[PDB]
Amino acid sequence: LSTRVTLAFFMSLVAFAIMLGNALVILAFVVDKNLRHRSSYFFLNLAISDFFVGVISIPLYIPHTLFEWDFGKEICVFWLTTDYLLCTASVYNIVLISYDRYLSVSNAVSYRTQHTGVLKIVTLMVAVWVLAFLVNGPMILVSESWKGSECEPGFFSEWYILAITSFLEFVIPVILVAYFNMNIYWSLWKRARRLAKSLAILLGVFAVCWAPYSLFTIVLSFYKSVWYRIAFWLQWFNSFVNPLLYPLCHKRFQKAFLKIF
Amino acid sequence: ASIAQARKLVEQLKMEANIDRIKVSKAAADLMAYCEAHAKEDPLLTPVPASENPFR
Amino acid sequence: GCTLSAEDKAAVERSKMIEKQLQKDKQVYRRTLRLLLLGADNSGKSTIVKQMRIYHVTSGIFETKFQVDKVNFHMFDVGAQRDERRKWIQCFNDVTAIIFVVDSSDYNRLQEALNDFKSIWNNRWLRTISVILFLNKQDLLAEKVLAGKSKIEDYFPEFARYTTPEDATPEPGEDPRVTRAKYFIRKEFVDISTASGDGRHICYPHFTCSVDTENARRIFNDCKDIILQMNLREYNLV
Amino acid sequence: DVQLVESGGGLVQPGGSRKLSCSASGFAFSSFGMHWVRQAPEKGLEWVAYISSGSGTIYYADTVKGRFTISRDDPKNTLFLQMTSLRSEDTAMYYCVRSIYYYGSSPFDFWGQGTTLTVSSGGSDIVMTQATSSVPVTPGESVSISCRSSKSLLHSNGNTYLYWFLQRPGQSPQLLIYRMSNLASGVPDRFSGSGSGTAFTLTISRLEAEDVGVYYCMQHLEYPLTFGAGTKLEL
Amino acid sequence: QVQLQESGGGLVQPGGSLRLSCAASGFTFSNYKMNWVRQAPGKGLEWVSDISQSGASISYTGSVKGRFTISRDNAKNTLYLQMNSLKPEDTAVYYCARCPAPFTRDCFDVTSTTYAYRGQGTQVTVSS
Amino acid sequence: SELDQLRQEAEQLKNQIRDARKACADATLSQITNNIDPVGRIQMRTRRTLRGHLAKIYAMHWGTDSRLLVSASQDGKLIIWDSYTTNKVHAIPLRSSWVMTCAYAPSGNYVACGGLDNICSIYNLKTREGNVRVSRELAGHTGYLSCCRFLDDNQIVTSSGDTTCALWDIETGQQTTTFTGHTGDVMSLSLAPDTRLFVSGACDASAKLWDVREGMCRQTFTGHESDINAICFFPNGNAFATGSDDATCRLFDLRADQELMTYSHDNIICGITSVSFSKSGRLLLAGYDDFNCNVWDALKADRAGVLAGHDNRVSCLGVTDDGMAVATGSWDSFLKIWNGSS
Ligand SMILES: CC(C)CCC[C@@H](C)[C@H]1CC[C@H]2[C@@H]3CC=C4C[C@@H](O)CC[C@]4(C)[C@H]3CC[C@]12C
Ligand SMILES: CC(C)CCC[C@@H](C)[C@H]1CC[C@H]2[C@@H]3CC=C4C[C@@H](O)CC[C@]4(C)[C@H]3CC[C@]12C
Ligand SMILES: N=C(N)SCCc1cnc[nH]1
Repeated sequence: LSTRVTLAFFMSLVAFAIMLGNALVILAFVVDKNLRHRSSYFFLNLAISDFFVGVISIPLYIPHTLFEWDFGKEICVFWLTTDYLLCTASVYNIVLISYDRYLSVSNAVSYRTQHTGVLKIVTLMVAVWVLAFLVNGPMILVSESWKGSECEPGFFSEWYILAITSFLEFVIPVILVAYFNMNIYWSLWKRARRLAKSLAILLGVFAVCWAPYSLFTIVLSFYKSVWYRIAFWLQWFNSFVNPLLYPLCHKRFQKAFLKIF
Repeated sequence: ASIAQARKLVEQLKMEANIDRIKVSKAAADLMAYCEAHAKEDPLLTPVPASENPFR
Repeated sequence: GCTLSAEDKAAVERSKMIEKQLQKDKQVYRRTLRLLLLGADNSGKSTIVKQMRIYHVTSGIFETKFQVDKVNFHMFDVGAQRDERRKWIQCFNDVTAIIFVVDSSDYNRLQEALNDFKSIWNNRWLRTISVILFLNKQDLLAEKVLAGKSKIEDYFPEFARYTTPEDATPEPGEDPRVTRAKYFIRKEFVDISTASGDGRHICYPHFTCSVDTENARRIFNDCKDIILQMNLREYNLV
Repeated sequence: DVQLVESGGGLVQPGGSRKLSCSASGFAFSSFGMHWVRQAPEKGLEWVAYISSGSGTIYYADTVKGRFTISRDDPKNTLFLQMTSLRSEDTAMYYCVRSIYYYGSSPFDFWGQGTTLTVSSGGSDIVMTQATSSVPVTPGESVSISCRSSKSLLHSNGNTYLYWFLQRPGQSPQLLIYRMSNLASGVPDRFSGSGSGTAFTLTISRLEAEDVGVYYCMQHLEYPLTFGAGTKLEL
Repeated sequence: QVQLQESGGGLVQPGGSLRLSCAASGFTFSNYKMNWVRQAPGKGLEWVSDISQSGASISYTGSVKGRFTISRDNAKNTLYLQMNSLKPEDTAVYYCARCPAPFTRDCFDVTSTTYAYRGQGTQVTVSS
Repeated sequence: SELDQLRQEAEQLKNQIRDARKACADATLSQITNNIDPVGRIQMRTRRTLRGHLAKIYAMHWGTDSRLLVSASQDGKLIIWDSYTTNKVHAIPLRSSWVMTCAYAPSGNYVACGGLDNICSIYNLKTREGNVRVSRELAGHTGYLSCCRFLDDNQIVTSSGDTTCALWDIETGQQTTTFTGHTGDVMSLSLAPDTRLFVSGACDASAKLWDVREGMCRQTFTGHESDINAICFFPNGNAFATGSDDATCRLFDLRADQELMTYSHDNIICGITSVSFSKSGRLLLAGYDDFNCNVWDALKADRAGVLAGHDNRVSCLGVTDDGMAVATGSWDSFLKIWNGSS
């Protein structure tokens, strides 16, 4: 079908854009060798999460929904685990970057002179990945053991589990990021349009991209369509917007991009 | 104390004014006769093959 | 691993053990903040460094180490060098800040200090280093302007057309003449500071007496602000 | 000046345990890898153990592996060898040896004094042969000592790893030549070393009366350092 | 090679006028900001006036502002100082100084003693 | 008076010297080198990068064996590198962290360093105790040390920012000879191949040729317009090259006693900080403050190549005695070895 072919082409182009942006971010990180600061490490972690999103989630999703080919049951479980792990890892990396900026602004002499860490960075990456998995993975496995025909987690029938998972994975990150950004803005104004606009945009992109799907699934669980699919895709679109917002707006990474290109 | 410095400068000028000088043609020809006589012994000019490079 | 002899591997091990100590030295290098002290014959910088190292514990460079709120400052004062600063001032292009001391009560040699400040501000290698400007001898200046034949108008003709602004905020008990002279002198340097700053460059002007205790806190706060703006610049915030 | 003093030797029954110590004074003990080398009562030198500069690399001879253990106390400048299950073949004199490794260093330069120990009642080794075990010499005449290994000692670095040592009667060995051609500090210019991969020669030109002793030939090409039989020069 | 030769300047009554000239050779006149400095009798070197490469930026020392004017001829390679309404404290040895490097705003060591790029000076005596 | 007459006599002597120099200018060097083949394009690729120092690398010096190298950085450290394997042979902390110069003894037993401390420190690399120990401190100059060059294990020439060079006796620590001709900070010095003469460039646009054995200036060369930061002898010892704040290098001859060629371009407006010749003496390697390095054809003055691999100003530049590699240091705490490709 022509319309199905065009739709698959557009989704493949979106996946290619995500993969390409994250590939340039990672390539700059490897090539420059001056991006060994903790901020560059966290930017690399975020880029890796978004790259794996673009390289695994969408390409496997192209046939399942457009050119019908039922992958199976175990493949559905693996796809769900990978997708949820990567999305939550990206969100937690965003939270960690916001916290690091809050540290850099709140205390400066300590963030420049006293603080030091090499094992801290690897432990933090492992911790954010572990929390990202532990939020959803085991519960998704239990839910898929519970179930039905549609490739879904299967826990959408019960609204308590959805409420708990969404509350943690969205409310805690959004509150923390808003708190950090508002602290930065208010403590820099107390001691400016561009700064406030940038912080508001950084918070708003995350909120707009991650709220509607969770709210819609909670509403449907407590008591598929044309709006549900858009809510599904916005979470993925955040994964394309993140490379240009967080890394490319940092001096070291943009200097590396200017030099390499 | 400018008298002493002036005397020293004048004496140095007399010392430098008694030097024999060759023509620029001869000096230029001599610098060439050195540059294109050790040309093959310059690894930074017509370099050596990769099997003879200490650095690689 | 392979193609390495028995001694060729112990050489690598020794090199790695050297890198270990280099990594340890990097930490102590990053912990301390390095400052460059500058002034003239009558600045009084010697008095401030003595009275600041005492209470806050022919060589070519003198070093002074002090500590405020558990942060370490290492300050360098030049000495036994000659009168041409073209080629040795390029060494201090990565210091945290340039402390610059000016004798305020000397009208004859105030344009000399202004020209020194201009040359320091506009230097290519000191083009991104902030300046902590101390204006010493406020007591001598006070007794000089309060009553005497010395007038700032004979050297700077625009003083007679200068009135202290509405937001003067003078110290209590100051004669309006003294405070007007003080902010005129400070503005004489702030004009140069703001004429070519264009970011990454801020002057911090202070009024210091002969023996003032709160001189380490002033430098500590100024360095706090300087490092904070470095952090803001690296994240494209401000 | 530089001094290494060994202690802890004595008489032990078979199957016992004994610890030897090497105390170093007069040099930076923490910058040198350290070796324990034992010489049988009359059967030449034999390498025992090696510990690195930062104690990160440790090697044992297969004869003593599993029984002996080499350790290092850097603040106290001491080197330890703990021997467990002493056989009757472990009776020997033990020496503690420095070795510093960088581009142009001189390993095995200074040897310890040695402590004696008496006990009452392999596949891939570079075998090195010193066929001439006795040479009669007179002062003023040149002498030549020959050495030969199994595997070639020339590496891709262009470096040939052969060491010539001299043990005088009643004295600890002394490094004469390192890497088959270089002359150790304090060695008179009479000594020379010349070899081609597998066959090596030590030449003494103006032989004096202080050069009588046993000459030993060692390879540092691989990990189990191997010594020669030892050529004896006597009047 | 580098030479800065000043001319003009002599005995003059108070309130008079003078024109100091400085002919430059050995370098490119158009790439260097140039200064007029002064040494009073028994006093240190003092910076009087400054003019940029093109001449858009002109600066004085304040104590002589409004009475002195510094001019720059890049084709004739000359530096001029017009001195009007002289005072008894304007008598001094005047030097024509060049900044050490081209294409720079800062000018280090201009008023130092034994400075390399400076003229021998012209004496001006404002005496009745 | 006496001073005026002395000044007029000095100007007369200047005119006489200028006329004598002009009389022997039969033809320019560029006319004589007008039919030889151009060198082409010297494309040099990076081979090794050495990443030990924590601050600005201010000086370096190759070893005479063409394999070891020394480097000083203003964190207060002096590192000896094995260039072939990028290993670190020695790492020496210094009492003063303001160091502007380096030296490597031709014997190889000693190193030297100095800076804003007005002291030249000599360190003994080959110690029986396994350390690197401060052999000597020479404390005569009243200005910062700009350069230093060994003659043998017991002799060294230093230049200071007080208009003075000095030949020392390392065993006694006393100035054997003093050279007091310059009127500005001496920035560099290069020893003649036979080490019987040397040259010094200073911050007065003049270079001077001194005789070490008798301690008097032989000739003075004044062609530049600003301070000279670098100097190096031609491989045959009968010429030298100078780099200055104006974006021009210049070639001077000791026999014709005048400047021979100028190396400059309109796009280059920064200052040169380091010069060197290749082994044959046909390539002039000039380091610039625009983070680059330029390979000039020393004959024909044509620009042959660019070495653009540094993220900050290039401060030090040296060439292997074999002529096989070029080591360039920079203010970004990195040092890079460059070699050609066949
Ligand atoms: C599918 C899930 C389990 C993936 C697991 C997380 C992966 C992507 C993370 C976790 C820890 C991370 C590593 C942590 C530290 C380093 C060292 C650094 O010098 C290069 C990157 C590297 C090597 C990271 C690569 C990415 C990494 C391996
Ligand atoms: C289900 C929820 C609770 C999972 C965790 C999400 C939030 C709370 C996580 C994600 C990233 C985390 C941060 C990552 C790194 C650091 C730095 C460390 O020195 C202190 C903890 C701190 C500041 C963590 C606090 C908790 C944190 C903000
Ligand atoms: N990619 C989609 N729109 S569905 C699952 C997304 C997700 C939600 N919490 C973790 N991951």
